[PDB]
Amino acid sequence: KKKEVGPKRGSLVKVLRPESYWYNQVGKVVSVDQSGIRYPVVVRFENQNYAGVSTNNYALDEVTDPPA
Amino acid sequence: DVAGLTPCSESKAYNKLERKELKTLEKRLKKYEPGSAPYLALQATKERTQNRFKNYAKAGLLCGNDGLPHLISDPGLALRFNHAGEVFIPTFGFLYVAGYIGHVGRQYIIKSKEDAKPTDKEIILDVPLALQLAFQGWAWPLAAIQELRNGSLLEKDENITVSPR
Amino acid sequence: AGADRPLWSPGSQPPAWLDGSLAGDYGFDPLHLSEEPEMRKWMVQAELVHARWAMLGVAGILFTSIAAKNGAPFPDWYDAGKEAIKTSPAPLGSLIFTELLLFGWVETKRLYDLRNPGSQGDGSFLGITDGLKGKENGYPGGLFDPMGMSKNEASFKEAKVKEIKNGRLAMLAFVGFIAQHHATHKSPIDNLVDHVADPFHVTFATNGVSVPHFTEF
Amino acid sequence: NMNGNWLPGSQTPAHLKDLKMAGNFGFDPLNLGAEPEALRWYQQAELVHSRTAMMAVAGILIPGLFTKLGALNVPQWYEAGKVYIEGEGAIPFGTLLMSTLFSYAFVEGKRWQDFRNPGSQAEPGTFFGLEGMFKGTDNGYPGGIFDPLGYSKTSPEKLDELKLKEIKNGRLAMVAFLGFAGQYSATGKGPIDNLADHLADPWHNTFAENGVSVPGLSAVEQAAAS
Amino acid sequence: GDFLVHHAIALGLHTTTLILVKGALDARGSKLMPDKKDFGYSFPCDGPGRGGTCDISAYDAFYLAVFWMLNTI
Amino acid sequence: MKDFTTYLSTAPVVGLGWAIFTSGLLIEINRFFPDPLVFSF
Ligand code: CLA
Ligand code: CLA
Ligand code: CLA
Ligand SMILES: CC(/C=C/C=C(C)/C=C/[C@@]12O[C@]1(C)C[C@@H](O)CC2(C)C)=C\C=C\C=C(C)\C=C\C=C(C)\C=C\[C@@]12O[C@]1(C)C[C@@H](O)CC2(C)C
Ligand SMILES: CC(/C=C/C=C(C)/C=C/[C@@]12O[C@]1(C)C[C@@H](O)CC2(C)C)=C\C=C\C=C(C)\C=C\C=C(C)\C=C\[C@@]12O[C@]1(C)C[C@@H](O)CC2(C)C
Ligand SMILES: CCCCCCCCCCCCO[C@H]1O[C@H](CO)[C@@H](O[C@H]2O[C@H](CO)[C@@H](O)[C@H](O)[C@H]2O)[C@H](O)[C@H]1O
Repeated sequence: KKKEVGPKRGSLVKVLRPESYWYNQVGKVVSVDQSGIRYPVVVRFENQNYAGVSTNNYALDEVTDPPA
Repeated sequence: DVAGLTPCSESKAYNKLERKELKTLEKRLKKYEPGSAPYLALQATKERTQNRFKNYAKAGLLCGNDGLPHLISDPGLALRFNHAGEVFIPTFGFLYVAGYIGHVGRQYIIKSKEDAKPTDKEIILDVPLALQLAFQGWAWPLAAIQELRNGSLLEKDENITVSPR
Repeated sequence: AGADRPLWSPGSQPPAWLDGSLAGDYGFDPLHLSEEPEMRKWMVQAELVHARWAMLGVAGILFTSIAAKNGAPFPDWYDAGKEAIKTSPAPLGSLIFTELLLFGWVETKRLYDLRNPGSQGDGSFLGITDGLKGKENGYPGGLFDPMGMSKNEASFKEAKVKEIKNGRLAMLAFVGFIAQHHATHKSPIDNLVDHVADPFHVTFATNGVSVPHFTEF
Repeated sequence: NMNGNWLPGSQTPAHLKDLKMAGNFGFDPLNLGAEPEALRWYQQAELVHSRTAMMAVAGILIPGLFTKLGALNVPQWYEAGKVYIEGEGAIPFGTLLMSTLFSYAFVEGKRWQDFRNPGSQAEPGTFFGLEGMFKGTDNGYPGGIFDPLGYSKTSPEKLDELKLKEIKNGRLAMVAFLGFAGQYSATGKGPIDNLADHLADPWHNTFAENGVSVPGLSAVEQAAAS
Repeated sequence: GDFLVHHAIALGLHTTTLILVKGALDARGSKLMPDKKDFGYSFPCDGPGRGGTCDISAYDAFYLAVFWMLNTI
Repeated sequence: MKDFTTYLSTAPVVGLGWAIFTSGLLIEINRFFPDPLVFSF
């Protein structure tokens, strides 16, 4: 596949998922799956959720560049 | 004479309360020899009571039907009847100190969020930075309104976590 | 000036931050103060100013007490301030704030020379550049050293050692002054002549203080 | 560069280090003038408060010095308004207050408009044809009929020297007026009387001799004198 | 004293209103429970997961506001 | 020392220091100004 399916690894992304804990929050891209799964973008956050985790999987349409 | 309240100097029940407190202080004082530490402590308490009752008078204080002083609340009414220092000026001073505390805390939060692991700086304080921000907050309202002007005081709602609808 | 130097206790291990370079460095620090270099230089400056004021005050107290014993109408070093302001044209209140006013300049210059070495000698104060420049941390020199015997390194080092030793002796002298004036209510020279008059009896155990007497038997 | 250092050995703030500013001494420990526009507003505020200070201080001192010499018979500054209100041909206090407050409103609205947009008062056909000279030169220095003698039309170095002199005497006037208010509230006498008292008896007449300025000092003096 | 007790009454009204509108506005969703509409109006909790989720329904907010209303009246 | 200094840099120690400073300031103000209620001089 040409280029990559998702964003650049290690780049900041903003989560647009409304039901997620990190809605309108900035995280770091750890890995993007090239197989074609539903949520390939792995995002790690500095602030953990109520469950104590800090990493999650998101699709391509729920991640964008952080506004400045 | 506003709100149907007599001044403390011209009041009647204020004098009754003063005499009652002086009378019970003297009744407690008469049980000790004059050359004793409890006698000196009770004399100091009586002097403090007399000074407090004198200083509450000749200051515009008003009391109604019980001798207990009342505080005029509405500014303008307090300004034109020499009652601004009752609550109008104390809230100004409190607003100054509260804005000092809030601005110092905001500056510490912003300056501590820059470095790696800001929670460590939150739970283990940078004492020189805290003391430097402590002595730099004397002009908190000017700085606060200028950050309001340049927009750094407020955060855009797109960058703020929002609960689902 | 280090390594095999006499310590505060024989057989002790000197601290790592006390290498013997400083004057009076006997390796004495149970509480591990002056570990950081900034705190070390702060402690050196504080010890130097406390020492200088200790020897100044002790010399003044000793001079006044010696003159009082000889016959000059000088009061005791304790409660001297009362008769001082009684005879002073300057009343109290104005005197302490005057002292603070002409002390703040020197203290500000000392503090900002300690924080920024050599920053005072930049011509800011009446166009003084060569002077008011700190040769060492707590040793300014320049205008404070009119005669130049501190140019030699060996002379400067031995003078620093002598100054810090006499300063520590002056701290001990001031503490002794306070203690045996609270114990005897007499002049330090009065205590000295009492000790050299009857050494076997007049001591710290016969003043009724220090060693308490309960049963008297 | 900078004219001088208010505190030698101290770190000059970055916004005031390379700033070519008239009367700058790096005295911003609170970092109020970080923004350039905020610095401009603070500069204009300092200029207006300075002109306030010297106008009031001159009006307090020179008539006061003349009355001390005996040439004039005006009262001191803390009762002059009181006697002027009680004059036989006296305009009422409210009328004077609101009239000269409205006049201030006019000049200060003009100042605000020429600050928020420089040179905006030179809009043609606005003020009786005299609006062409209302264009400001720099921040806080309008010029025109504000400088009819043309003393600012000189070399730039002379202009910076004049600005430095103006702001230095201005700051001296601010602390002078603050001292006037403070030591009238403390002593209860005029500034010339306070100067005469300090000259005649410097030790006995000061701020520390009275308990108003420093509370509790009189108690310490009485304890020492006891 | 009348002014003080009236201000206390205002405190009671404002706090009961705060509880009730926190229950009503966060009834269909919240950061802890986004899918609160799918669980109905009166459900006990979601269990000890995510730190603990007891008294998260709007019914429990009402049941606390009953205490606060009782105190106010 | 720097370990001890970071121990004093912890939140409860600086909180205790602030509480001691504020309590002492308010207590000395109330002692040297007995019973202040009305802001007058
Ligand atoms: C013995 C005196 C005393 C004491 C102990 C208190 C104690 C308290 N006050 Mg009170 N207050 C007092 C006198 C006193 N007050 C007086 C005399 C007045 C004037 C009449 C006020 C007016 C006042 C207000 C308006 C508020 C308080 C608040 C508070 C509480 C928290 C303060 C805070 O968050 O920390 C210090 C402050 C901060 C850490 C953050 C800064 C926030 C401040 C309030 C904003 C100041 C700037 C702001 C822009 C000015 C406009 C205010 C706005 C309401 C219009 C605290 C219980 C606050 C509160 O309870 O909130 C729930 C609050 O909002 N007080
Ligand atoms: C200095 C930091 C700081 C600042 C700027 C604010 C500001 C605010 N808070 Mg928050 N708050 C804080 C700390 C702070 N808070 C802490 C530590 C707590 C836990 C006790 C809270 C708990 C809290 C609640 C529960 C609520 C607020 C609310 C508010 C708002 C009302 C203003 C106010 O005074 O509320 C009053 C604030 C308090 C009574 C909290 C005071 C807590 C301590 C006494 C102050 C801490 C100062 C800090 C240690 C200084 C650090 C300096 C550094 C150099 C060490 C405002 C946005 C209210 C809101 O949402 O309004 C819209 C609200 O409901 N806050
Ligand atoms: C929140 C409600 C509230 C309010 C508004 C008050 C207000 C008051 N009470 Mg009450 N009190 C309260 C709650 C409250 N208290 C509670 C909960 C208790 C039980 C613990 C008490 C118990 C109590 C007693 C037993 C007494 C009071 C007293 C007082 C008065 C204190 C005034 C004072 O100290 O002088 C004013 C003090 C200041 C303005 C402090 C100065 C602080 C400023 C910021 C300056 C800072 C100092 C310094 C210059 C800073 C620079 C230097 C620094 C850098 C080191 C005032 C009328 C006393 C009184 O006189 O009653 C009338 C009194 O006898 N109260
Ligand atoms: C004793 C003293 C300091 C002692 C410090 C000690 C033991 C420290 C020990 C340790 O740190 C070590 C080494 C290492 C650490 O690991 C452990 C500890 C334990 C922490 C200072 C005295 C310091 C003494 C001083 C500075 C004295 C100043 C005197 C003046 C100014 C006199 C002024 C007069 O006013 C009077 C009083 C009365 C008038 O009659 C006359 C005049 C002249 C007017
Ligand atoms: C305009 C003015 C006064 C005007 C007074 C007038 C007209 C009074 C009128 C009368 O008297 C007359 C004429 C004559 C009388 O017959 C009648 C009356 C009615 C009595 C004063 C300004 C006075 C202005 C003053 C004193 C300003 C002071 C500012 C300071 C100290 C700022 C300092 C700092 O901002 C820095 C520089 C840097 C920061 O980092 C730190 C801080 C400390 C914040
Ligand atoms: C923490 C900071 C505290 C304040 C700064 C440090 C203390 C400075 C001294 C504060 C006290 C000075 O004292 C000043 O106020 C006292 C307040 O009752 C008043 O005291 C005076 O009048 C009282 C009656 O009103 C009498 O009971 C007192 O015996 C008399 O000395 C005087 O106005 C003045 O003596």
